[PDB]
Amino acid sequence: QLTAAQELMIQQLVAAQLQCNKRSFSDQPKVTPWPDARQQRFAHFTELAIISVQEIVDFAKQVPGFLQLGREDQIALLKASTIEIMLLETARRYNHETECITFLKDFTYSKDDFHRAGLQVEFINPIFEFSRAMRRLGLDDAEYALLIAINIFSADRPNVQEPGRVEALQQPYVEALLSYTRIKRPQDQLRFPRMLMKLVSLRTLSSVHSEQVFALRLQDKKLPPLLSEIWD
Amino acid sequence: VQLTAAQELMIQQLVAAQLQCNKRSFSDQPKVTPWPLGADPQSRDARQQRFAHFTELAIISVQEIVDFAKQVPGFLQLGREDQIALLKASTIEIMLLETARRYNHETECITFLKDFTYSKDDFHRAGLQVEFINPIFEFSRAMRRLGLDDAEYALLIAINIFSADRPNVQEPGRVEALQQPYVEALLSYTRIKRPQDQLRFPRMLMKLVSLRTLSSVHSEQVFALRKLPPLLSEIW
Ligand SMILES: CC(C)(O)c1cn(-c2ccc(-c3cccc(S(C)(=O)=O)c3)cc2)c(C(C)(C)c2ccccc2Cl)n1
Ligand SMILES: CC(C)(O)c1cn(-c2ccc(-c3cccc(S(C)(=O)=O)c3)cc2)c(C(C)(C)c2ccccc2Cl)n1
Repeated sequence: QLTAAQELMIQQLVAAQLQCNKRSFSDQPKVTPWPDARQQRFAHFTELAIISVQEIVDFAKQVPGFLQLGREDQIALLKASTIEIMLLETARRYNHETECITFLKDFTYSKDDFHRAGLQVEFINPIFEFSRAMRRLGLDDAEYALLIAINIFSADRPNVQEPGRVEALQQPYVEALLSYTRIKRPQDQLRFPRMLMKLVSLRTLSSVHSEQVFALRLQDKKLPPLLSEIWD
Repeated sequence: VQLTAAQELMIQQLVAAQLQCNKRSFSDQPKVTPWPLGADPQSRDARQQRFAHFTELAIISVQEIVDFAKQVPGFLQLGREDQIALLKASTIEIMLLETARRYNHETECITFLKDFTYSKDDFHRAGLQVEFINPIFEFSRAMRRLGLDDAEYALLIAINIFSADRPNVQEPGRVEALQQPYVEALLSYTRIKRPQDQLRFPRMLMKLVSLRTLSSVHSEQVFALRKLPPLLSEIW
């Protein structure tokens, strides 16, 4: 059974996830409308990424223990995980019946909509493959929030000054996930390792993204200062 | 809490295959270019000999990796194209895992084959990069603190071979299916090895995560090359 201390920690994760998502709903009319059609779509996805960076920063701040790390390590952790949390979050917002992704909470996008924005098949295909594989695991809101916390507290990230402290903070989240999964599916048991293995997939996805970041140097419109920095 | 007969025989099979692979490679010990000793410490010929020797040790590793894989239950069940795709993508991760297994924390030296022993500086003196030499040593030190045995390494290697997400895999569903008995067997083995820990298993599995980043950084593209970011600092 789950420990009361573990439940508290999870309750805080789910509340922060719900608060940050809700905070971004009001941005729906503020984003450039979906239809040069290609450029407008590219600028639309760009604005959506900017908002996602905000939610991630805002959520991480609410993760128990994140605020006790040094300021330099906090930023270093957030720099390397932003792409991976965006991917994790994309998967949570993926519907396999319609085969579509819900951004904000009304805005629906299909595989072809990303292709029509000038994004390469080299990157869009793995995104949808990852979303489908995540869907089969049947994660709930708590399981994603836990997985995102584990991802944030990665000690091997570049420019991390106190990796021992980062690693020690990841421990309760892995523990809570182990406990949470054992109660939800007592007869599976392979489900928990299958979740952790998705963190391995995320490493490759981030690496594929860094190679696809090259294709963006070709189009005349440059990425906003924020996005251009986090990704290159 | 005891291993199943299917688990015990597989682990034995895996450790047996791991042994005969290393065994066969020791025959090549006098065949490879000798490690230069007594030369001028600034010698070009010596640095080129050191380099050609490490190149040869890597060539032996590859053949050993292929021989071991062919003996992993289910690997030969896959199509030849997936077998190649899986081995192309995992070779470097297996080399690194195998290096950590051969690392000694008392001497701080790595044993290639079973006689040759090299320190951090020995890799530097062969002109190997050091962007990559330091990460090799720190991965080896991290793996030592997990205190893995030969069974746990063979199991982690099998789990690594069967990754559905590798480039050019045509049947990822089957690859992912074949990974499961090795994940199961590792869970049971760690459960019996350290019944009070329970975190040792997820920590082990987590080393595949950092291992995936180590591999990407070794083969990173010149067009994809990557202080505090000012804009992200402003958002806090
Ligand atoms: C290169 C370019 C145009 O600037 C760009 C931006 N994005 C993008 C990145 C992240 C997101 C996103 C992820 C999670 C949630 C949200 S949201 C709108 O707060 O619900 C948006 C949306 C789009 C993306 C794509 C679509 C490729 C992407 C989607 C999912 C995850 C990562 C990336 Cl890079 N490309
Ligand atoms: C490209 C270059 C310069 O020829 C090269 C080769 N290697 C290398 C690769 C693999 C190995 C190796 C790993 C495990 C076992 C063995 S063995 C069969 O016991 O000699 C060799 C040794 C050296 C390496 C280094 C030393 C950097 C390396 C070490 C460990 C893992 C990978 C690599 Cl690339 N660089």
